[PDB]
Amino acid sequence: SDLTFCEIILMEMESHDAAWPFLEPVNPRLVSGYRRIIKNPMDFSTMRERLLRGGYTSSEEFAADALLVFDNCQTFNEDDSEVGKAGHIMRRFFESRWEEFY
Ligand SMILES: CCOc1ccc(C(C)=O)cc1NC(=O)c1ccc(OCCN2CCNCC2)c(C(=O)OC)c1
Ligand SMILES: CCOc1ccc(C(C)=O)cc1NC(=O)c1ccc(OCCN2CCNCC2)c(C(=O)OC)c1
Repeated sequence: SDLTFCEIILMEMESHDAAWPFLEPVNPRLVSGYRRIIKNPMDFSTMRERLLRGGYTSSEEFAADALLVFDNCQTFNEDDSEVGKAGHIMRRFFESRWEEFY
C-alpha cells in the first residue's frame, strides 16, 4: 500500500522510450559474455512478476532491484554504447522519479 508509488514508477519505466534493453531478461545466448560478468541479473519484467505476486516487503528493495538493473547495465555496457546510453536515461529517470516521491 506504500508500494502505490512503486507501481507508478514501474509502470512508467515499462512504457518509457528508453526501456527497450530492460523489458525482458538478458538472453545470455545472444549476448557474448553476459553470463560470466553479471552474476545477479535483473530486469523490469522480473520486477513486475515479483511486485504482482507481492514479494516486495517495502519500497526499499524495490529500489534495490531497480538499482540492480542500472548497476548491471553500467557494469556490462560501455557508457557510449547504445544499451549504455539507454541505461543512463532509465537510471536518471528512476532517480528523478524516486526523489519526486520520496
Ligand atoms: C546487442 C547487445 O545486446 C544487449 C547487450 C546488453 C544488454 C543489457 C541489458 O545489458 C541488452 C542487450 N540487448 C537487448 O536487451 C535487446 C532486447 C530486445 C531486442 O529486440 C527484440 C525485439 N523484439 C522485442 C519485443 N517485441 C518484439 C520484437 C534486441 C535486439 O533486437 O537487438 C538486436 C535487444
Ligand atoms: C543480435 C543480438 O540481438 C539480441 C541481443 C539480446 C537480446 C536479449 C533479449 O537479451 C535479444 C536480441 N535479439 C532478439 O531477441 C531478436 C528477435 C527477433 C529478431 O528478428 C526477428 C524479426 N524479424 C521480423 C521483422 N524483421 C526482422 C526479423 C532479431 C533480429 O536480429 O532482427 C534482425 C532479434
